[PDB]
Amino acid sequence: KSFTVEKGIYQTSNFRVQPTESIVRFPNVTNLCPFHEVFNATRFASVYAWNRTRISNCVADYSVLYNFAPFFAFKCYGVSPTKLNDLCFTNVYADSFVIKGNEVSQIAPGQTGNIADYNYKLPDDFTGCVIAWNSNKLDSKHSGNYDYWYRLFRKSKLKPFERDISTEIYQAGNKPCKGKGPNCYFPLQSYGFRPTYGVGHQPYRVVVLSFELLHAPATVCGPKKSTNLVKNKCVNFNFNGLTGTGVLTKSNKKFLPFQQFGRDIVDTTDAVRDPQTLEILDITPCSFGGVSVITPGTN
Amino acid sequence: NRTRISNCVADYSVLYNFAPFFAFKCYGVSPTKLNDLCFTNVYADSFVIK
Amino acid sequence: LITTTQSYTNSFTRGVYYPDKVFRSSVLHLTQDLFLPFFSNVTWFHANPVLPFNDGVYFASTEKSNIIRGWIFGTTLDSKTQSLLIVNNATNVFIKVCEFQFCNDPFLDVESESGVYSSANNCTFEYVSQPFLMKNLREFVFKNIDGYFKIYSKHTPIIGRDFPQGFSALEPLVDLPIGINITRFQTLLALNRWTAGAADYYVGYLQPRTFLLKYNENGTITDAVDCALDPLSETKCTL
Amino acid sequence: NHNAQALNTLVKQLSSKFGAISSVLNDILSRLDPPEAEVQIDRLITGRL
Ligand SMILES: *[C@@H]1O[C@H](CO)[C@@H](O)[C@H](O)[C@H]1NC(C)=O
Ligand SMILES: *[C@@H]1O[C@H](CO)[C@@H](O)[C@H](O)[C@H]1NC(C)=O
Ligand SMILES: *[C@@H]1O[C@H](CO)[C@@H](O)[C@H](O)[C@H]1NC(C)=O
Ligand SMILES: *[C@@H]1O[C@H](CO)[C@@H](O)[C@H](O)[C@H]1NC(C)=O
Ligand SMILES: *[C@@H]1O[C@H](CO)[C@@H](O)[C@H](O)[C@H]1NC(C)=O
Ligand SMILES: *[C@@H]1O[C@H](CO)[C@@H](O)[C@H](O)[C@H]1NC(C)=O
Ligand SMILES: *[C@@H]1O[C@H](CO)[C@@H](O)[C@H](O)[C@H]1NC(C)=O
Repeated sequence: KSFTVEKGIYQTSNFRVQPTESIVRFPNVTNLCPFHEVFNATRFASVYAWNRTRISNCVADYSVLYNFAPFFAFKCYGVSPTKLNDLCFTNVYADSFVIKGNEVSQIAPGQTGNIADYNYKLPDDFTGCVIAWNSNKLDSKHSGNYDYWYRLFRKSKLKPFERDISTEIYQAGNKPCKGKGPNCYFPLQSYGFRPTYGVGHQPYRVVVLSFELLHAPATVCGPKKSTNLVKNKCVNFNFNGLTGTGVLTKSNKKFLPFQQFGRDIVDTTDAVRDPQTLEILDITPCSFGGVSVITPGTN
Repeated sequence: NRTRISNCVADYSVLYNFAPFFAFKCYGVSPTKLNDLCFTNVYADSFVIK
Repeated sequence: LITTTQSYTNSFTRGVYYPDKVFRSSVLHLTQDLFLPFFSNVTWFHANPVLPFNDGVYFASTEKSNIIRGWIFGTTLDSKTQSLLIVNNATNVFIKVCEFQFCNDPFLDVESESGVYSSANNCTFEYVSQPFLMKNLREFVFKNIDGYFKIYSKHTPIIGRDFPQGFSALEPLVDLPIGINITRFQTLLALNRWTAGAADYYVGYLQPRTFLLKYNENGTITDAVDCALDPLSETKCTL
Repeated sequence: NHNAQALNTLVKQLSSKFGAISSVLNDILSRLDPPEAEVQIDRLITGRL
């Protein structure tokens, strides 16, 4: 911060070697995930008995949802939706059911209510997405359709991620029921859906997608195309969602047939295995350092 | 309407058997732990709205 | 026709498995997980009883001529809950989470399944692979955590009769996303036909513990220290 | 010995979370939108400072 400099040596900035290109190395899978099959099933189970499906070992495309329907509610919590198309996951859990239109607000972590406490409960650390779209046209009857039921009573609360199917008479009085008349009710009540019903009471189809990370090597990701492999150059690399920048070289490490990564004392990644061709690659950071300027006086 | 409650034993199961409340929100205290706390006095305000 | 005799014995230093899939070389690592404590008290069965599952199970056997074949897991194990079923035969291994109507005294006819269960039921998951059971000591660790059933195995040559005094690390064998609750388990035996036979195995239970593991130049675990056994081990783990 | 110990502690301090979802900035940036990433980045900044 001066226009004149005295004689000496000064440390000014830092230098770093820039990357040249980008490398993407995904495993070769062409199988498509049954997202379409899970949808448009022409029959969804009730809220008190919600359908659960496991999705793994396929290529996940989320444009099918985009062309599916104009969803009334589409909320993602742990991940931004727009970035869903380039992530890798271990496995996916899809839970499908049908509820009332106005009950969609109750489907969220840290939420209370009739449905949120008696039919479905989400964990506090939920990582996934929730989709809710209207189904008045397909799940309504002129006389009234009662195929869908919801639970109204329970002895205690519900933990996240469990399903209750036991059917019994709920007790409200002190004396044991052994009957129906005196202060004893039925927790399950049938939904009443009619076309003349307005918005907020027509049936709405709800699908909850649950992901997880920090697990076995990822399986559900194939929406992006792979590239070639280069060595001895500063490059950006992406192996099954593990991203970084550096130089990849041949490695002489005796990996046992079940490891994938490799760490050191400081606990940072230094070796990797190529998914498509089983081979050990050493990773080294690109060159960086300080810059000093040597000058006599400006006089 | 405002009422003051003090010098008694407070049981919150009567509310549970009362009715299936549409809204039941507690701010400074978790509801489940209301059954083992001690308070100085209670103020109950009752009315009817839309 | 079946006789089961119980005894108690020492576990020494056995039942150590690889915690994760990370390669490490020439390093000492502190880990916290469900382990079998050193010099513990294991049960010796000699030849079925139904045993608890708790949090995890360590199983060891040394029988010959393939007397022992598979295990069954469950919580009620009769008609109301899907139950695991691992079956090992000459060519392959079956794994079924199907709901079985188990017999009062399940066993293998050797080869109809009517001796185990009357019929299957509404079930989805199934798996098949190369047989697990490949003078020889076979060690297994089973544990069920957060929607995952994990099995580690190890095969060793033995010349003695009791637990060998040595160290062996159990490499991972299989991981399955089953997602059920397991509380009890039982062993499955095969009887030629009703001829009387004999077998022997050892059972232990896992507990949460902190260990110090040693990785050599090649990424193999060669020694470990149990940090809560005695003051010297605590000092070793501190340093 | 003291110099090596201090340097090792400083390097090892980089794998802590300081009450965030992850200790890696790359995945935080690759799985979150800008309005929500800074709420996690600032905690790492404070801890490392
Ligand atoms: C689902 O099924 C309906 C009717 O069978 C069909 O019109 C539609 O194309 C299918 N696929 C999707 C993505 O909706
Ligand atoms: C759940 O979805 C699967 C997928 O086709 C279907 O076979 C099954 O009948 C569904 N169950 C219920 C209760 O809707
Ligand atoms: C997939 O990649 C592996 C790794 O190089 C290769 O051995 C295999 O032949 C490939 N298969 C297909 C169908 O591309
Ligand atoms: C194991 O338990 C038995 C009784 O269950 C007891 O007598 C014995 O001392 C314990 N320890 C060993 C090493 O057997
Ligand atoms: C062994 O099991 C495999 C797979 O279940 C089966 O194909 C084969 O027939 C079996 N062999 C015998 C002798 O039972
Ligand atoms: C299996 O479970 C389904 C779903 O509850 C049920 O409809 C069926 O009757 C059960 N039994 C069989 C043999 O499928
Ligand atoms: C590691 O492997 C090499 C090559 O087989 C061997 O010479 C060396 O003894 C091994 N390390 C140990 C501790 O045995």
